Amino acid sequence: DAATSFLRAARSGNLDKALDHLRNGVDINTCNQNGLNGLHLASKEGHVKMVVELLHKEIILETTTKKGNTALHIAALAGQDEVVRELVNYGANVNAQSQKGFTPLYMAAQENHLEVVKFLLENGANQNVATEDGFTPLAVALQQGHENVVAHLINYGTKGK
Amino acid sequence: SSKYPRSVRRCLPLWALTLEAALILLFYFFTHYDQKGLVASYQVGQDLTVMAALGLGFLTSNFRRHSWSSVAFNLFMLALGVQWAILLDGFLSQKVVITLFSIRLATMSAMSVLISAGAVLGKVNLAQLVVMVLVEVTALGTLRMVISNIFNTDYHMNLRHFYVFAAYFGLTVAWCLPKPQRATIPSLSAMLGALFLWMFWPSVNSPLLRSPIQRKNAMFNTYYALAVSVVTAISGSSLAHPQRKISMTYVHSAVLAGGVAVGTSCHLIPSPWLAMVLGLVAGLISIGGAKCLPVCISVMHSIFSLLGLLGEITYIVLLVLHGFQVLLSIGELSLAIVIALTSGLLTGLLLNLKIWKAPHVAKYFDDQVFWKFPHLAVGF
Amino acid sequence: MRFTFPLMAIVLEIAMIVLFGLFVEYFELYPLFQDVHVMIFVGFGFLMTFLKKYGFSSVGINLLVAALGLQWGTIVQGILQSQGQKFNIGIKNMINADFSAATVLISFGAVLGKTSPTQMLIMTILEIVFFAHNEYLVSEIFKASDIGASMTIHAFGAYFGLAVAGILYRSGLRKGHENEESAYYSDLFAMIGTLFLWMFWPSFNSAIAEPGDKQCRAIVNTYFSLAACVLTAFAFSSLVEHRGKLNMVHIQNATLAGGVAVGTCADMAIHPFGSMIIGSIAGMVSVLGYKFLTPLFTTKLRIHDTCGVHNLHGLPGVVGGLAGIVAVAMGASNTSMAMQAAALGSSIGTAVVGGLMTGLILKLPLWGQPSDQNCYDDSVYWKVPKTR
Amino acid sequence: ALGIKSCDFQAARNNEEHHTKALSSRRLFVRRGQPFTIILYFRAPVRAFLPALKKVALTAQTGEQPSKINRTQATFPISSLGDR
Repeated sequence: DAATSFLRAARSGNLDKALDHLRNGVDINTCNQNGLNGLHLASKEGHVKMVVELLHKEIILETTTKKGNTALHIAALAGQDEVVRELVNYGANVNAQSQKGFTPLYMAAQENHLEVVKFLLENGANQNVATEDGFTPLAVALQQGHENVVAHLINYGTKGK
Repeated sequence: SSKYPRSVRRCLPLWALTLEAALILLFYFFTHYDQKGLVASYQVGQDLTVMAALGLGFLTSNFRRHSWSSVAFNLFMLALGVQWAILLDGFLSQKVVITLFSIRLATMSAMSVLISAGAVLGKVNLAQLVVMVLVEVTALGTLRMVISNIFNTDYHMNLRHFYVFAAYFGLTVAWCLPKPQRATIPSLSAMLGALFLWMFWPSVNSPLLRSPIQRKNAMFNTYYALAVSVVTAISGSSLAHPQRKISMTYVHSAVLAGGVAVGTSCHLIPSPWLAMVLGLVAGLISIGGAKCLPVCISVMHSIFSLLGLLGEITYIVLLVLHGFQVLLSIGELSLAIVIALTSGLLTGLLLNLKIWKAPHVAKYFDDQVFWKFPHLAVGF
Repeated sequence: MRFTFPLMAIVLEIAMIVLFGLFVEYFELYPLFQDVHVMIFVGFGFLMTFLKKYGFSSVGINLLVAALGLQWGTIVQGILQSQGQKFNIGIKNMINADFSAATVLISFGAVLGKTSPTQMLIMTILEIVFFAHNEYLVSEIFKASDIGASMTIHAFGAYFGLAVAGILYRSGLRKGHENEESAYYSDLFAMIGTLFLWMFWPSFNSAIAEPGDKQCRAIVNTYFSLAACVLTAFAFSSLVEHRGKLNMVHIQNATLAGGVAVGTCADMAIHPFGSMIIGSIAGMVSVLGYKFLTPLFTTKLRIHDTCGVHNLHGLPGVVGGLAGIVAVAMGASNTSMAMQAAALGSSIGTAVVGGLMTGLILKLPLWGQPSDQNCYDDSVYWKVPKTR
Repeated sequence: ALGIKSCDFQAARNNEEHHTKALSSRRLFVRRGQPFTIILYFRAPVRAFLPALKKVALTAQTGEQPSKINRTQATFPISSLGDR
């Protein structure tokens, strides 16, 4: 009940209720049946203040879900530019790979999130990391028609971090 | 909020299956079945079906990455709309007897929704389109019933207002949506759809006409009016384009100009030259609309609205030759516009509800929102 | 040998000319014939163009197979109806020849991408012989009602193709193939065939219907069956897919299952509510077949079906036969129960046996069959442009 | 059930934090853009914290005719979601 209420508050962005559960003793690393903790749920919904507050209370930043997605993966797939920036500012691994081999750059590129793609490239995301299918962020954006993303990935090339 | 689309794996199947089960139950409780020209009569409704599924289905497939959704959602909308229109035209014009003429009329009612949906396609999911189909068919039937009660005309013959009703309904629904492109192969497929609409539009202008000479003259006038419009469109597209080139997108909408212009008066025009004059004037107004309307969301639906209004106006002008009837017909037109606007507003506020899980404004005009593609990360 | 295909095409055409000279002599049904014609050549052919590198072969071999098929089916069906005597050609002969072409195209959908055009000519000849014999048996010996041919065309074509594809099994293709994948514009082109089939199916089920009440019911029942089938197929595609995304494979094919499953009961008094029930069940069954039975057939039963014709034509055709039996049970038709059941069983069994023999003939390495790596590729038999 | 007993503005500690301690140790002098701490005292214990937090708001006014248009009057709630 307490952990479920905390996760619901994290998903809804109710920072005050979530801060109360942690005072009362709800472990910050609790996750739902899908392996998503409070940081994942806040990153999905763009709740930057909740993300910052949870990072301050020592949540594990590189905790993966049952699909192997980190909080940066979820923020990139959801296109939350400010949450992506905040996660990277606190030391999120931009080159993390999920179970199927997806990187945050791949999730941002397949979803036509140009700002997230540009930010992840400027932070040293290696666009040569392929999935288990052999697909790159460039290859998925070509298939999905994401031309603004295809341009930025080719024009950046390897400016690195 | 999260730009990644919310899962509709419980909303869409439940919604569609409930709709189909309700339609089956209503057909059981209220509909009943029961010669020489069976095939001839079937041909008109078949032409309307081709113009609905193929014509309007592919006409809006010109989007670089929404062609799948345009075609398939048009098919779904037609399939739902014909059944619901059968039931509703049964309820508001009387048990419901299913003839080929009633299926033809239900197809016309569904085509109204298919024309309206072009203003909102690329900005809505399937559930919102279901709501639009239901409410728009209901509004068109209510408009026809109100006209039949006030002006003492036949309920089925009131379906002549469908061009202007569809145009203004689509404009209002698109205006109520949250605020926000082409490719060669989708443009060619859209040309296929536009060509089928243009070749069979003489069937749109005479499904409701019983007298054989009236249908003959209506098809004659529509055919010649459509011929002049194609020439005015391809020829005048260059003038109404900043780089002085012909626009495929403009042509796709403007070929239908003469057909829309003479739609309500094709059976009344006595000589082909007058139909050709109306087609030429409609083409010129289409050129002017292309050159002016973007200055003052979809430009093609705006010019279609102007063309439908012009068609009603030229019906008013021609009906006098063939002043109380002027006032009555102006009143009928204004009642049609008022009801179309009000029902479009109601549909627009219904579509804005959070429960429909509408695509994010950043995710408009994109098939990946609704369809399965390979090599994509799925879920969280 | 590169000359096997032109030699067989020329020899078959000369045989067709001679047979027409030996057996053949010389308007209200012509529009319905043209609807069926559009279904045969635009519908199936562009329906099969979903493969990214097999569109040329799909549409072209569709045209070639159906063009040979209408001639050969004309000859065989006319000989059967005339008991070896000379016969005249009307609009009904052309419609029935197009129906034989439809059966062969349904079987082609099972072996698409793994067979040569020469194999397709051979399969056309043999399959039309078997189909015409089974259809004569159903129409004249059993005298069963199959006006939309859920059994004689759709179930027969599907299980004939499945038997052929089972005999022509390749071990290297069981796990998949890199060419066996759709493209975006390829699925857009497949929608053309889907839409034309959906639009013109009421003429398919009513072309040779008895004029009057039966022909009208065939048209009305087919229309409402397809209307219900579209909604149920859309609903079940989302339900079997992650996050409820639609699959173009389902919306291209399962949307047409209502036309197949209503064929036996098309002309019968089942009512527009009953036709919609049949269409909904057909759409559901077709979607479930694509998602769960096609992998089971490919991996476990070693039966690879390229276009999923078992889910569009086989299972809905069987459902249509069972619907005919049930409609006979509740007085919707005056035809016997046992004759409808015998028609279903004979169609399925004859399809399987003829497909076995035809596939055994097609397995001889004389027809230029493609290699495992070269399956689902136009370049084996076509000159392909450099750009898409 | 949320009656205020007194409010401690903590002038000494805040003035030390805001480089204002030379001005006073009793009057609160604060520099704009920097947080300062006050203690709110209730007459009775607060049973449920979250509804009580939902029930309170703070207002800051300066001048004789404070208004939101002049930026001389501001109303803000007490929450972790406030704009720092």
